[PDB]
Amino acid sequence: ALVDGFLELERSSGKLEWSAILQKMASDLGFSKILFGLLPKDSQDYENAFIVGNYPAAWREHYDRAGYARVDPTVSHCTQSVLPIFWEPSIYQTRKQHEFFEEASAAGLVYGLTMPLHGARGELGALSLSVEAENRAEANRFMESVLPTLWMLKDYALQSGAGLAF
Amino acid sequence: GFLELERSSGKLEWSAILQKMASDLGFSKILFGLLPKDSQDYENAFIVGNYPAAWREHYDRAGYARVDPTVSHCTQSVLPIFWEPSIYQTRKQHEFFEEASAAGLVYGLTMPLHGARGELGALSLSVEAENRAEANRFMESVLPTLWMLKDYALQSGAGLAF
Ligand SMILES: Cc1ccccc1C(=O)Oc1c(Br)cc(Br)cc1CNC(=O)c1ccccc1Cl
Ligand SMILES: Cc1ccccc1C(=O)Oc1c(Br)cc(Br)cc1CNC(=O)c1ccccc1Cl
Repeated sequence: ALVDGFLELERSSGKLEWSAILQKMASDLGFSKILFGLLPKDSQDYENAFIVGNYPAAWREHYDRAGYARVDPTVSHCTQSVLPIFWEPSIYQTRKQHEFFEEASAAGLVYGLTMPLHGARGELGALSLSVEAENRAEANRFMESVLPTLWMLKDYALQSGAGLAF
Repeated sequence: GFLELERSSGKLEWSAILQKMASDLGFSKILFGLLPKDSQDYENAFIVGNYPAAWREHYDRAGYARVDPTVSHCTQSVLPIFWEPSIYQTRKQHEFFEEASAAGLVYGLTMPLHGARGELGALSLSVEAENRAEANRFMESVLPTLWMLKDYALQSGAGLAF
């Protein structure tokens, strides 16, 4: 129930409740782990982004410490496009990106996609969602099956989330 | 049909592809409008589509971008705005609703466009129906597809425009 979810987000109070609702929307849809990240207009301060979700804490910590925002191919994608980027080995091209892939894989981030977020007031962000699957073909099958719902979800989360972050 | 949008060469072909996509989906007339980062020069926007020419000319001449409630909505939101009578609130907006309605833009919605490089825009789509309830039923039925379509149109259109 997408619209119901949105209304729940917009009747929530504080970051904890908002994050619980969003995570449950994603979980119900069939995704595993999620990260919603948002920066205000003109900011490139990734290490101080508004971050929501259930990525493993030690991974989030590692990412900040290693300055992976500068290497993560989804981040660079988000600066150039409003279209999703699917997590495939082909997006990891540089030597650093291969290292990144290995570390993200260890944290359970193998299959999934990232939806770039570009808000009405210049907010810049991402909604990333991982998928538990036995192979790429099955992960892609699931993602296709829910892509239209998720496409609406990312914009509802952006509109609501932007008000909470800022 | 985003690959068709990208395969295309020039505005004429792009416009024809987008219009067909909207028609095939069940919409009547469409407008894709786009401005570059920081611009509020609505009278010089990049505009694509099949809105009646006389209507587009009127909108520019009356400076309706100052009163159009979908324009204000786009500055504040990434979410659709359906063309409900309730959105036209001020005296000038009532007049706008009357004139737009005469142009065949009675039922429909506008999807705000916010590009990765700060582009600001709208994809507006009108629906022919016997009443608003019937139009609203149709729009809800194709909304997921449209929601994808607007982002594909934006990514491609931004390249074409700028
Ligand atoms: C805040 C922001 C703005 C614009 C674009 C991205 C972000 C953002 O939150 O980036 C981040 C930040 Br900070 C921290 C972390 Br942990 C993760 C991301 C986004 N990257 C991914 O979700 C991802 C995708 C594929 C494989 C591995 C990973 Cl880790
Ligand atoms: C360029 C732009 C940026 C941001 C938001 C909108 C635009 C844009 O193209 O606005 C315009 C411009 Br210029 C010209 C015209 Br003719 C129409 C619009 C958008 N408005 C509508 O489509 C509409 C909606 C409901 C009822 C009647 C109408 Cl006419």
